[PDB]
Formats: sequence, structure tokens, C-alpha cells
Amino acid sequence: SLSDKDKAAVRALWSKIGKSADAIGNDALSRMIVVYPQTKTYFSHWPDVTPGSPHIKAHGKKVMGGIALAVSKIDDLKTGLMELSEQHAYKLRVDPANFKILNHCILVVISTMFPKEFTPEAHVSLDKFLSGVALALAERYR
Amino acid sequence: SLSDKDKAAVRALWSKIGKSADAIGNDALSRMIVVYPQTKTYFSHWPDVTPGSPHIKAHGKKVMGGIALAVSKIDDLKTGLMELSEQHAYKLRVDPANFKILNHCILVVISTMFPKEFTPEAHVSLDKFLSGVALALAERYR
Amino acid sequence: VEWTDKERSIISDIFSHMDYDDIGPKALSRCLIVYPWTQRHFSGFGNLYNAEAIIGNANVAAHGIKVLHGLDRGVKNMDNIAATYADLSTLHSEKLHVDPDNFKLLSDCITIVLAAKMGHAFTAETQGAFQKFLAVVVSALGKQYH
Amino acid sequence: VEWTDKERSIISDIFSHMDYDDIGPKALSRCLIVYPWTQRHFSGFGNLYNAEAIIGNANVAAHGIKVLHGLDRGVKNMDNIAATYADLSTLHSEKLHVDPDNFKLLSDCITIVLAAKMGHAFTAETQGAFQKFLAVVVSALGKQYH
Ligand code: HEM
Ligand code: HEM
Ligand code: HEM
Ligand code: HEM
Repeated sequence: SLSDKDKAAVRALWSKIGKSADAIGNDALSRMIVVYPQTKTYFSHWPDVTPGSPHIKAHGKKVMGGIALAVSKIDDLKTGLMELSEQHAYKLRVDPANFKILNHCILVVISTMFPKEFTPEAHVSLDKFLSGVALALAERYR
Repeated sequence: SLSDKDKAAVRALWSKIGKSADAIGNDALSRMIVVYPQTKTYFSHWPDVTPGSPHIKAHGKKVMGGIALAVSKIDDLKTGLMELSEQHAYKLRVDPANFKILNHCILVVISTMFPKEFTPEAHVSLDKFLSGVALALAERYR
Repeated sequence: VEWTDKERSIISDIFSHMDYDDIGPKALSRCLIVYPWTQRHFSGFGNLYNAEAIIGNANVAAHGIKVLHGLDRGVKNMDNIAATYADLSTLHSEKLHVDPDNFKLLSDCITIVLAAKMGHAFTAETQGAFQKFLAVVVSALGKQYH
Repeated sequence: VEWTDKERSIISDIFSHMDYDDIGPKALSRCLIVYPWTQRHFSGFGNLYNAEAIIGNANVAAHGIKVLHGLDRGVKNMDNIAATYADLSTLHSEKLHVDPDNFKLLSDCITIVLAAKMGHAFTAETQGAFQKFLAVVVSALGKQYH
């Protein structure tokens, strides 16, 4: 669970980097599909499964939109992400192991783009947060 | 998170198999150390880190007493297992990834011992439950 | 992977006594229930939004037997498992778009269903060898994913 | 492991330009803070009660440098990494009793720290090669645990 310290840390970092959510999204989804190409399986309905492609760019927008959503719903991520959980469970059937992969890639992305803001303290809190997002997204699965 | 459905299924199963907790603990820890020898790193202070050893046998009793507690605290595992979290976090420094390993071993043990009771529905609720157990033990770590 | 003689013997014994038409449907059924995202690849097999509808499903039961028999070639090709499964891996990746993590999950379900059938004979050493085998076959099935 | 020439090039490029005295302490500090159970092995290191203590601990600093330079042998032996690390594997298992999962955690911390240093230059491809290299080293460091 996230303590008040953790929530304030996530809120403060997102206050700082939120402006760049779209670019963070493209960079993270791009890293996911190149470094972890097994993930491309979920996007076979797209011809353009390649770093920075139009479907990846536009999609990265939606995903970090979901993270901004999670930041606003951080006191209750289960309730907050229930609709997104339903989407990944029944429409998308995404194995929850892949949330861990994307979470690593987002951390890597933020480290590249905000090294000063991404302190070890920011990191442990955001990692706890993203693990919590991952747990909430699995809510409707089984 | 566990639904009423999940809670009912775990309680129902533990009602049936709880009297065998001691034997399940021995079996589960024995498999863990045999199948996943890296977990032995946490038992370096025992001379007999072998399957069914006096030390593994007695410890298995205590681990399943731990699972017994969790079933009794199923409505609030974070609170219920706080002391165990503090001990695994502050005293033992057990990487929480190992909880997933022991969890799989418990499921294998229960399938070998209680085939009629361990139905696929009992399985999904118990696996959900053991993952909640792992997260609850993870609580005091960071 | 370097196999020991005991390991080859355990796997050999297990597959020679394997009731495939029993274990295969059970392991895939349990996978589809415990890990319901694996239902991604079974759409037209019928309605499996239920455990009893899953367990009663013949298309599902027929695919569990095939999949279990997909292990036989590794049993015979124990020192050539990556090469032997290369075609199957490429099929699952480019044809079927199967997330390879699902192979691990199914593998755990087969272990658990096999553990229930074998009971006390499914010792710690037996489970180690059997999981070792599946581990190598799972590596092989995910190897040609690009 | 199969290395491509471009993977070899990237690994070489990264380590020839690595400031070990900067990245090493940063990565081990980060690991101890984000994954505090790794502190299990640093009881003699002085104060670690909170992040600032760890970032400020000169002993954690010199060990991070040592661990980072421990990678040098695999760069210098890309095709024989399992063998090259066998003695280190045996050491970590029998004398230090370090959980090998912690190797993966420190690895990811090294990647995230290198990513902050390299910035925009740490491309996805760069990441893929660097992670691949670390994954092959970690595999090797866990190999002698029995
Ligand atoms: C940080 C974790 C994640 C978040 C916040 C997230 C969020 C989202 C959002 C906001 C959408 C679009 C909603 C809509 O259009 O109705 C979406 C769709 C989708 N997501 Fe996720 N997701 C995450 C992780 C993943 C992962 C790990 C994968 C697979 C590897 C995945 C695969 C998909 C796919 C395939 C779709 C549909 C895209 C399309 O068809 O264009 N998601 N997700
Ligand atoms: C299902 C999750 C687990 C539960 C419920 C659990 C439960 C417990 C309990 C109740 C004790 C206290 C025993 C006593 O009173 O002396 C204990 C101790 C301990 N646990 Fe766990 N445990 C779990 C997972 C693990 C794992 C996965 C490991 C390592 C791989 C581990 C390592 C230890 C060790 C090293 C001790 C101290 C043993 C001794 O020195 O006597 N635990 N655990
Ligand atoms: C132990 C792991 C597995 C083994 C050994 C295995 C083996 C096989 C084999 C031998 C085939 C026949 C291919 C052909 O049509 O020529 C097959 C087909 C198939 N498998 Fe796998 N499989 C495994 C896991 C999975 C998983 C986890 C899934 C999905 C979640 C999956 C879904 C399929 C599908 C959809 C087909 C094609 C069916 C068709 O012909 O329409 N398999 N498998
Ligand atoms: C990238 C992964 C790692 C590599 C390449 C590595 C390499 C090394 C090297 C080169 C040594 C010194 C050899 C000697 O003095 O005999 C060493 C020792 C040691 N390592 Fe690791 N290491 C790694 C990860 C870790 C982790 C994750 C930890 C625990 C959290 C750890 C704990 C230790 C300890 C406690 C020592 C003993 C040194 C002393 O007594 O001062 N190492 N390792």
C-alpha cells in the first residue's frame, strides 16, 4: 500500500513531469515492443507495430492518460481503474505479467527525461504506485 | 482483491484441509528448497537444509500456522499479517519474489493431498488468496 | 540444459504412464479458469465465461490433448529441444499471436493437474525434473518470438 | 547466447564510456532504497537507516564500484559468460548467501541509472542490448546455486 509519503511523492513528480505524458507514453510503448517483443502479440491488429509509429504514438497518449487517471485516483486505485481493468480483462485479455514490463519501461523513460526529478525517493514511491496500478488493472480478471 | 465468492471458497477449503496444515507445511517447504535451491540462501543458519529435515518439518508447521492466521484475517490481510510482514521485512530481509515460489509449492502440495477438494474454482480463489498473502507480507518492506 | 540420468528417467516414466485424454483437457480447462486471459485464443470454441461451461467444452478438451501431445517430441528430443520446437514457436508467434508467458502458466497448470493424478508419487524430486522439462520446452516455444 | 555485431558494438560503446565511480554508487544506493531487502548483506557498512544515509555511505559507494567492474569480465568474454562467472556464482551462493533474485533487481537499477546518465542516447535498442547483456550475466551468476 501507498503511505501518505508515497502519495505525496507521486503527486509531486507527476506535477513536474505530467506536461510530457504523451511523449513519455510513446517512448515507453516503443521501448516495450522493441526490448520485449513478445508484447507485440497484443497489437497484431495493427500493421505499424514499430517504435514511434502512428498507432504507438497515439496509443502512448491513452496509456499515460491512464496513469494521470491513476494519479488522480491514487487513494483508491481499485475503484479508480475499474473500467480500464474491465477493458484489459475481457476485450483485450492482456496477461498481467505485461504490466510489469511496461512499468519498468516507464521508469526507464522518466529516468531518461527527468533525471533530476527522478530521485531514489521518487523511484521507490513511483514503483510502489505502478505496482499498485498493476494490481488494480488485474481487479476484474478472475 | 478477494470477492465474497473467493472468501467463501478459501474458508470452505481450509475447513476441509486445515487439519493437515502441519504436513502441508513440511511438504511445501521441502519442495521449495529442492525445486528452487536458491531459496536456501535464507536458511544458511541451519545445518540440515534438506527435505523433511527436523528444521524444515518444524518450520513448516509455523509457516502454515501463518497461512491459518491469514485465512482467519482474510477480510483484512494487511492488518492481520503485519507482524509477519515486519519480521520478513526487518529481520529476515526476504525478497518478496520468493513468496510466489512458496505459493506455487503450496498449491502443488494441496493438489497432491486433496485432489477432490482442490477444484479449478478452489484453485483460482486460493491463488488469488495466496497472492493477497504475499502482498500483505510485502507491506512493511518499503 | 544438461540432463542427469535420474532426470531422464523421471520424465520417461511420467510420459509413459501419462493418460493424455484425462490430463490434457483438465490442464487446459484449469488454465482457462485460473488464468482467464488465456481464453484470448479460443473465441469461437463456444461460451466459456463459466467454469462449468469451460470444463464441459469439447473444443477445449480436444485442444488440451493436442497441446499435451506437443510435449512428446521434446521427450524424444531432450538434447535438441530448442531446435525441435522452433517451428512451433514461430507458429505461435506469427500465426497465432500467443503471449509466450501463457506457456509458463499452462505449464504450471499441467504440473498441478499431474500432481493431483500422481498423488504421493509426485515427490519433490519428481516435480523438480518435470518442471525442469517444461521450463526448457517453454523457453523453446518463446525463442522464435521477434 | 547469440550476439549480433551491433549488440557487441553497443556493449563495447557503453562500457568504454562508463563513469564507474558515478554509476556504481548510484546504482547500488538506488537498489538498497528501492529494494531495501538487499541491505541483508551490508550489515557491516555503517548507517543505512534511510535514503540519505545510504547515498551518503562511502562503503556502499565502493561496493557499487566493485559490483559494476564485475561486469568487465563478461564484456571481455561475451561468448563464455556462464563459465567466466562460475566462481563468482559459487561465492555469492555458498559464502555470501545472496538471493540471486537480487541480481536482477540491481541490474534494473543499473539500467535505470545508466538511462539517467545517457539520457536521449539510451535508445530502446541500446536498452535492449544492455539489458540482454545484463540478463546473460545474471543467469550466469545464478548458475552455481544448488
Ligand atoms: C501502465 C499500464 C497500462 C495502462 C495505464 C493502460 C491503459 C490503456 C488505455 C488508456 C487504453 C485505451 C482505452 C480505450 O481506447 O478504450 C488501453 C488500451 C489497450 N491496452 Fe493498455 N494499459 C496499460 C498496459 C497495457 C499493456 C502492458 C498492454 C499489453 C502488452 C496493453 C495493451 C493494450 C491494448 C492492446 C489496448 C488496445 C489498443 C488499440 O486497440 O488501439 N495495455 N490501455
Ligand atoms: C506464504 C508466505 C510465508 C508465510 C506465511 C511465512 C510464515 C512465517 C512464519 C509464521 C515464520 C515464523 C516462525 C517462528 O515462529 O519461528 C516465518 C519465519 C521465517 N520465514 Fe517465512 N513465511 C512465508 C514465506 C517465506 C519465504 C518464501 C521464505 C524464504 C524463501 C521465508 C523465510 C523465512 C525464514 C528464514 C524465517 C525464520 C526461520 C527460522 O530461523 O526459524 N518465509 N515465516
Ligand atoms: C505447453 C505449451 C504448448 C504446447 C506444447 C503446444 C503445442 C501445440 C501444437 C503441437 C499445436 C499444433 C499446430 C498446428 O496447427 O499444426 C498447437 C496449436 C495451437 N496452440 Fe499451442 N501449445 C502450447 C501452448 C499453447 C497456449 C498457452 C495457447 C494459447 C493460450 C496455445 C494455443 C494454440 C492454438 C490457438 C493453436 C492452433 C489451433 C488451430 O489449429 O486452429 N498453445 N499447439
Ligand atoms: C551485477 C551483479 C553482481 C556482480 C557482477 C557482483 C560482483 C561481485 C564482485 C566482483 C565481488 C568481489 C569478489 C571478492 O572480493 O571475492 C562481489 C562480492 C560481494 N557481493 Fe556481489 N555482485 C553482484 C551483485 C550483488 C548483489 C545484488 C549483492 C547483495 C545485495 C551482492 C553482495 C556482495 C557481497 C556482500 C560481497 C562481498 C564483498 C565484501 O566482503 O566486501 N553482490 N560481488
